[PDB]
Amino acid sequence: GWVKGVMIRCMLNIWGVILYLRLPWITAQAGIVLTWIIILLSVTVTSITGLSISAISTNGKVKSGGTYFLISRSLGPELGGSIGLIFAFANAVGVAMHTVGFAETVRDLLQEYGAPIVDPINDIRIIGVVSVTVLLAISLAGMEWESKAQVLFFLVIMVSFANYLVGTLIPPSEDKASKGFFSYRADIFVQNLVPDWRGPDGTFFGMFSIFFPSATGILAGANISGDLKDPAIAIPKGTLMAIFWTTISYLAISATIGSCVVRDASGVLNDTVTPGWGACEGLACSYGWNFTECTQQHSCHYGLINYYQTMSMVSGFAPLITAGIFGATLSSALACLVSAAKVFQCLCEDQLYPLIGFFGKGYGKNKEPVRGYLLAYAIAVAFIIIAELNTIAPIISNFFLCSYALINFSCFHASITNSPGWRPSFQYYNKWAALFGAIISVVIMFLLTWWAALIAIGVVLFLLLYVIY
Amino acid sequence: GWVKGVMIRCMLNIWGVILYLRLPWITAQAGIVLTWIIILLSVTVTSITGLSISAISTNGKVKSGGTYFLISRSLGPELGGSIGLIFAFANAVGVAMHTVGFAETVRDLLQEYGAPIVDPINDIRIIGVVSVTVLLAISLAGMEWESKAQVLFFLVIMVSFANYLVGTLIPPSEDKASKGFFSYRADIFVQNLVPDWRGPDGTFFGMFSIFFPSATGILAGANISGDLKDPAIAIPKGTLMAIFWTTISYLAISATIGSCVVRDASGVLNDTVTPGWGACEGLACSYGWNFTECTQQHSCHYGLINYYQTMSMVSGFAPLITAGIFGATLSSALACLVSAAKVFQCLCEDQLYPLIGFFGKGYGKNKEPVRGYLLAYAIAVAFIIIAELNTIAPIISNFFLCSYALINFSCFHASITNSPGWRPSFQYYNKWAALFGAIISVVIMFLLTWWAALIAIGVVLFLLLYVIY
Ligand SMILES: CCCCCCCC/C=C/CCCCCCCC(=O)O[C@@H](COC(=O)CCCCCCCCCCCCCCC)COP(=O)([O-])OCC[N+](C)(C)C
Ligand SMILES: CCCCCCCC/C=C/CCCCCCCC(=O)O[C@@H](COC(=O)CCCCCCCCCCCCCCC)COP(=O)([O-])OCC[N+](C)(C)C
Ligand SMILES: CCCCCCCC/C=C\CCCCCCCC(=O)O[C@@H](COC(=O)CCCCCCCCCCCCCCC)COP(=O)([O-])OCC[N+](C)(C)C
Ligand SMILES: CCCCCCCC/C=C\CCCCCCCC(=O)O[C@@H](COC(=O)CCCCCCCCCCCCCCC)COP(=O)([O-])OCC[N+](C)(C)C
Ligand SMILES: CCCCCCCC/C=C\CCCCCCCC(=O)O[C@@H](COC(=O)CCCCCCCCCCCCCCC)COP(=O)([O-])OCC[N+](C)(C)C
Ligand SMILES: CCCCCCCC/C=C\CCCCCCCC(=O)O[C@@H](COC(=O)CCCCCCCCCCCCCCC)COP(=O)([O-])OCC[N+](C)(C)C
Ligand SMILES: CCCCCCCC/C=C\CCCCCCCC(=O)O[C@@H](COC(=O)CCCCCCCCCCCCCCC)COP(=O)([O-])OCC[N+](C)(C)C
Ligand SMILES: CC(C)CCC[C@@H](C)[C@H]1CC[C@H]2[C@@H]3CC=C4C[C@@H](OC(=O)CCC(=O)O)CC[C@]4(C)[C@H]3CC[C@]12C
Ligand SMILES: CC(C)CCC[C@@H](C)[C@H]1CC[C@H]2[C@@H]3CC=C4C[C@@H](OC(=O)CCC(=O)O)CC[C@]4(C)[C@H]3CC[C@]12C
Ligand SMILES: CCCCCCCCCCCCCCCCCCOC[C@@H](O)COP(=O)(O)OCC[N+](C)(C)C
Ligand SMILES: CCCCCCCCCCCCCCCCCCOC[C@@H](O)COP(=O)(O)OCC[N+](C)(C)C
Ligand SMILES: CCCCCCCCCCCCCCCCCCOC[C@@H](O)COP(=O)(O)OCC[N+](C)(C)C
Ligand SMILES: CCCCCCCCCCCCCCCCCCOC[C@@H](O)COP(=O)(O)OCC[N+](C)(C)C
Ligand SMILES: *[C@@H]1O[C@H](CO)[C@@H](O[C@@H]2O[C@H](CO)[C@@H](O)[C@H](O)[C@H]2NC(C)=O)[C@H](O)[C@H]1NC(C)=O
Ligand SMILES: *[C@@H]1O[C@H](CO)[C@@H](O[C@@H]2O[C@H](CO)[C@@H](O)[C@H](O)[C@H]2NC(C)=O)[C@H](O)[C@H]1NC(C)=O
Ligand SMILES: [Cl-]
Ligand SMILES: [Cl-]
Ligand SMILES: [Cl-]
Ligand SMILES: [Cl-]
Ligand code: NA
Ligand code: NA
Ligand code: NA
Ligand code: NA
Repeated sequence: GWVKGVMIRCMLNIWGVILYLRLPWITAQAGIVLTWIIILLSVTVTSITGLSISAISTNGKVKSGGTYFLISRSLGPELGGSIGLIFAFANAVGVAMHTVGFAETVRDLLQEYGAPIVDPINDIRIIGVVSVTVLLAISLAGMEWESKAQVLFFLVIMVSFANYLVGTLIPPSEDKASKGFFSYRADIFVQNLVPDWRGPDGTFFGMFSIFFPSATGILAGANISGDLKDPAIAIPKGTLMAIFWTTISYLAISATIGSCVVRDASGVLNDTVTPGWGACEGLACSYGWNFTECTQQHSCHYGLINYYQTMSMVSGFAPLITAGIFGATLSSALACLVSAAKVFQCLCEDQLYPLIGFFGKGYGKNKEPVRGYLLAYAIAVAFIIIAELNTIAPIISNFFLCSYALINFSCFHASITNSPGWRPSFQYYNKWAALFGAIISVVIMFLLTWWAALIAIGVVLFLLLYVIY
Repeated sequence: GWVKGVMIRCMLNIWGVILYLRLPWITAQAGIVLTWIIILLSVTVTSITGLSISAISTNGKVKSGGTYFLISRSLGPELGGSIGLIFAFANAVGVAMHTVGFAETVRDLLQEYGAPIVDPINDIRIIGVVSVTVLLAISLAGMEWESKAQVLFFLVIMVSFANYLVGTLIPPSEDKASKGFFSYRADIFVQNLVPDWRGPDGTFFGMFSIFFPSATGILAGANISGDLKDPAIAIPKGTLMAIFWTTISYLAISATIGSCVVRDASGVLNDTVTPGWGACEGLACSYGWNFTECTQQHSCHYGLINYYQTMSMVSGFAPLITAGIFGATLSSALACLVSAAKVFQCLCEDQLYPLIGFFGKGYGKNKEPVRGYLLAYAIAVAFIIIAELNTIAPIISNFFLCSYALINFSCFHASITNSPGWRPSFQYYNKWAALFGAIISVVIMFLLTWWAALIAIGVVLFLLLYVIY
């Protein structure tokens, strides 16, 4: 069908690490208004790309084809090959991002039980490489039950959302109030409406580059093609509904975490305001909490802007949100891993590039891209060695923005030149909308960082001109 | 011929304002080694572009001449039309830069002799507007004295160079020693071999963006291909010889000004060393001068890094170098203005763009582009309103780097796709050298500043795709 076929597995790929780990932090540094602006600006790009993908899907009656097959048969081989290569690399790095998020969650779990391995960052590296190896092992042999693991992942994420909302509704406990979360309060909402840039990554585009991986994952709907009853109707509805619902979830979580947790807090339970005259400051002082020492000293360990795991603390039952993080990360990383490998294998089936034709060999009876799986695993491990979401996320934002700009401009190019095999039937496709989407995607790509955007653009130009020549 | 027709024409357009006003200051902030590296890196781009230009001039046989005509007939309507518009805009801004340099020289002359008009920056604006109006009046009516003007300008620049080199060897007087000039000394050479990096523009690429317009002007030989004797053998040798000799002049001036003047000095003549047990701190102490007061407070008025007219101070007779600055700036500004107007008119006569076609008609009997002259004058005035050379220069570096990258990549594209017309006979043209030149030009363009490079590439892509579609 369309619901479970497209929208449920597009949500599972869109929801990932930044939903649970960095969205509260983005809402802390930027304002609620600025976080909403970031979310809507990412969703504009992803929705224009979704319209382009819907136009691609409703083009002809292409059967049994992945993302690369659809794009390269509806559009030209010159643009299709570059789109496939950039998309495969972006998914390979997204594997590293989601594995790093899962490893960070496991490392925090280990720390809370007081059993760390070596040290914060190296523990993340070890857990991430072990996780990604287990992910590769599952992807190679044992993916038959991923059709039933999808329901478990979706139900786990739903339970995590419900638990977070229920815990947010609960009035504060002493420990939670000490950690910064009191409750829905107008004063905290007004305080968090305005930006507060507090680090090296504190900037509007610095937070856009970290958030934007939250919006990617719409092309996961494209590679379903061939397992759908009616792609021309299933693909657009599923993709656009998933984009809309994940956008609603991001906005709701941002506006609800910005209205109940203060930016600065100290995990010390003694900071409860002592009776007397006092010189206590801060918004929390009105709720009996004197977090004055850490706020001025800039040595706070908790709060929205300091604690990277505030959704877990706020929720009524912390392990449920940890399970939700595990489900979201292991769904998104697996989807990216088995998307990059399949796109790369299909691309290597087409003798379009000189050196990448070795990775196009299948293994077993399902012709699975074992060589592509190993290359994606190697790239994922290499980017995992970084072991920092705030550094890996800007790379993935750059490469997914490049892929989306490429898709939008390729659709525009096919429309404006009146390509022989480009007669999309999607009602809401406009070539000028696609051009606007590609232009804004490139502008944002250069705005996040200029050198990586230039590298991606140069790679795209090299591939496109090589196929042209 | 090739000497006066081509090489001297390219000489007078390459030699400009940065040679007299900012090269000693670039040598002060970046040191002699990095200034030479900047000069050689700019000359690499300009010589690789000159090889492509020489290949264009030897391709087929064109009798009418003109930069845009040659490039478009040898390379195609799309690439040729993009080049003929970016180059025209770059030449229009070059008029603003050279007029601003002339206005700055006149403002300094007014300050030293007489009284200023309104304000040191507003005086630059007023003098620049008046001088560019006079240049426009000369261009519209009175363009028959050009051979005499070329001879006078070349002779005055030769006299300025000779007088500077003669006064540099002269042992320093009390005033010159106070201002920081101590003839030739190894200690000053060693001290100035290393960077200083003061001010907001202290940067390797910040200095490259200001120096680079000193290397542009290599397209003056191709402008008169029709009016030559044998372009296929005159344009290449003339362009390459002009590039080589101007490179030699820049390297020599940088090396001798680095080894003569200290970075920090005070115009006060009382700053001679007192005969006692003092606390003298600078290198000039060994030469008998005490510049500690301003050097420690960063309030020195003179020196290599503080005085923009130290080249005139060092020389034997300042008025000769003032005349040399006037000649160089006026020759370069006139060449840029007439080249922009003539390229724009020829581009507009070929109906490749919708609205520019209005600036395509000539006036009088020789069909001068009066509308093109007025548009170039308007752009020049708009950029003159910015009365800072260090602000206009990075813009011209960006646009001339874009033009040179476009020419190089257009030649490479015509070579690789085996274009029909494209059959260059130049012995030293290689398509891979052109590709390297285009790539490094784009990389440098983005390294100077990323947003202006992005705007230039966006305009280039817009024009190219408009002609393609
Ligand atoms: C893309 C962005 C930069 C990054 C580039 C990354 C790649 C760089 C490396 C490139 C060299 C690639 C290998 C060449 C050697 C192997 C042969 C081969 O590949 O086939 C062909 C090359 O293949 C191509 O077409 C490459 C095209 C690169 C385009 C780069 C454009 C940069 C524009 C920047 C400015 C844009 C405009 C700016 C305007 C302001 C060559 O075939 P051949 O050998 O000629 O055939 C026989 C002839 N011969 C043997 C006698 C010679
Ligand atoms: C690697 C990942 C990223 C890849 C993509 C990277 C970005 C690539 C972006 C490329 C953008 C290229 C835009 C120009 C070329 C297409 C439009 C055009 O001008 O041709 C058209 C002329 O149209 C006009 O000239 C009138 C003005 C409207 C169109 C141009 C607006 C955008 C201008 C530039 C703005 C962007 C400047 C910066 C970007 C260059 C020809 O067709 P038409 O006559 O319009 O026909 C109308 C048909 N209709 C009647 C059905 C409507
Ligand atoms: C979904 C669309 C995208 C956007 C959605 C964004 C939606 C949310 C956006 C913003 C919510 C944030 C604004 C309200 C918070 C600040 C104001 C406030 O509430 O203050 C009051 C509490 O309010 C309550 O008791 C309940 C409030 C929230 C109920 C649940 C929120 C929706 C949860 C469902 C998830 C969302 C729905 C999804 C459902 C599918 C308390 O005020 P005070 O300061 O204590 O009073 C002062 C008195 N004193 C001074 C005397 C002490
Ligand atoms: C096959 C083709 C491509 C593959 C090539 C791979 C090349 C591999 C090379 C490098 C790969 C690794 C990059 C460096 C990692 C740097 C990390 C870093 O911190 O950088 C820092 C700087 O860094 C730079 O600014 C330099 C950027 C390098 C140029 C990229 C060349 C490739 C373009 C391809 C061709 C294009 C053609 C275009 C066509 C239209 C960021 O710092 P900043 O912000 O500058 O700091 C200023 C601070 N301030 C302002 C506050 C004072
Ligand atoms: C084709 C050209 C290729 C080259 C281009 C670049 C060429 C120019 C490049 C470099 C030349 C300039 C830099 C080196 C010399 C100054 C630095 C120095 O070392 O000071 C020393 C040398 O000083 C002199 O040599 C003075 C006499 C010649 C000065 C230069 C004349 C013009 C050179 C260009 C003419 C035009 C060239 C082009 C014509 C077309 C003096 O120091 P000292 O204190 O006396 O030493 C005492 C040491 N002790 C105290 C320990 C005992
Ligand atoms: C393909 C060819 C056509 C298209 C080309 C691509 C289009 C764009 C082409 C060129 C634009 C490139 C960027 C320009 C702005 C740079 C920033 C700047 O210098 O601001 C200056 C504004 O100076 C003033 O005081 C007001 C006068 C500004 C006149 C120029 C405005 C642009 C108009 C003509 C351009 C459009 C002409 C369009 C013609 C069709 C002030 O300087 P600052 O940086 O703020 O401060 C620096 C420190 N400082 C204070 C000491 C100085
Ligand atoms: C057809 C038309 C196309 C052209 C449209 C014209 C648009 C005209 C819009 C603006 C022109 C006028 C001047 C703009 C700003 C000047 C002021 C300034 O100093 O900016 C500041 C930066 O901020 C930016 O980065 C601006 C970036 C957006 C401009 C590029 C968008 C246009 C791209 C085109 C589309 C391409 C798609 C194609 C790619 C393949 C300078 O800051 P910095 O120092 O440099 O940054 C670091 C500063 N720091 C010191 C704090 C660290
Ligand atoms: C980063 C941001 C600034 C991106 C900017 C995108 C623009 C370059 C695009 C977006 C929508 C485009 C427009 C969409 C619709 C049209 C109408 C079109 O005219 C038609 O022939 C059909 C419509 C009509 O009848 O006018 C001409 C192109 C134009 C103006 C397009 C010009 C280019 C626009 C403004
Ligand atoms: C001093 C340095 C730092 C200046 C900048 C480097 C250039 C001098 C280099 C960089 C890339 C080089 C080019 C890269 C590739 C080629 C292809 C090469 O092709 C051939 O050999 C063609 C003849 C044949 O072998 O059949 C000729 C040299 C050339 C143009 C190179 C010439 C020298 C270039 C421009
Ligand atoms: C906050 C910073 C960003 C602010 C943007 C605000 C929020 C945007 C969130 C994204 C929504 C953007 C979606 C894309 C909108 C532009 C895209 C608009 O949709 C394209 C339109 O073409 C669709 O309509 P058609 O082209 O066919 O014409 C209509 C067909 N009917 C109606 C005749 C049947
Ligand atoms: C703030 C915490 C974030 C939580 C806020 C946002 C809520 C998260 C977003 C989740 C929104 C919900 C997504 C789930 C899908 C909603 C959107 C549903 O999509 C359309 C359905 O009608 C299709 O479903 P079915 O054909 O299965 O019919 C269902 C009815 N029967 C068949 C079972 C009887
Ligand atoms: C100080 C560092 C300097 C860096 C600058 C280097 C600058 C560029 C190289 C410089 C000097 C050039 C040396 C001499 C001038 C070129 C001299 C070589 O060119 C002779 C030209 O007339 C024509 O080239 P050809 O003679 O090979 O053939 C012409 C075309 N037809 C007849 C076959 C059709
Ligand atoms: C096949 C193509 C492959 C790539 C080819 C070449 C790649 C090598 C290029 C990298 C060399 C550059 C290394 C970067 C050096 C350190 C890079 C340090 O970054 C500084 C520059 O990005 C910016 O300089 P500015 O911002 O000062 O310029 C003027 C703007 N202001 C003054 C107004 C602020
Ligand atoms: C709340 O706690 C803060 C912690 O800084 C108190 O601030 C300090 O108070 C003591 C005096 O009793 C001294 O350390 C200084 O007066 C303050 N130092 C700093 C670092 O601010 C504050 O007095 C407390 N206010 C109450 C009682 O609510
Ligand atoms: C070189 O100049 C410095 C700076 O003026 C002199 O050092 C100062 O000497 C006078 C008188 O002793 C006082 O202003 C201070 O004691 C010194 N420092 C400053 C910052 O002024 C130094 O004496 C001079 N050396 C000479 C003339 O040989
Ligand atoms: Cl995510
Ligand atoms: Cl995606
Ligand atoms: Cl110059
Ligand atoms: Cl030039
Ligand atoms: Na995602
Ligand atoms: Na997920
Ligand atoms: Na010049
Ligand atoms: Na000149």
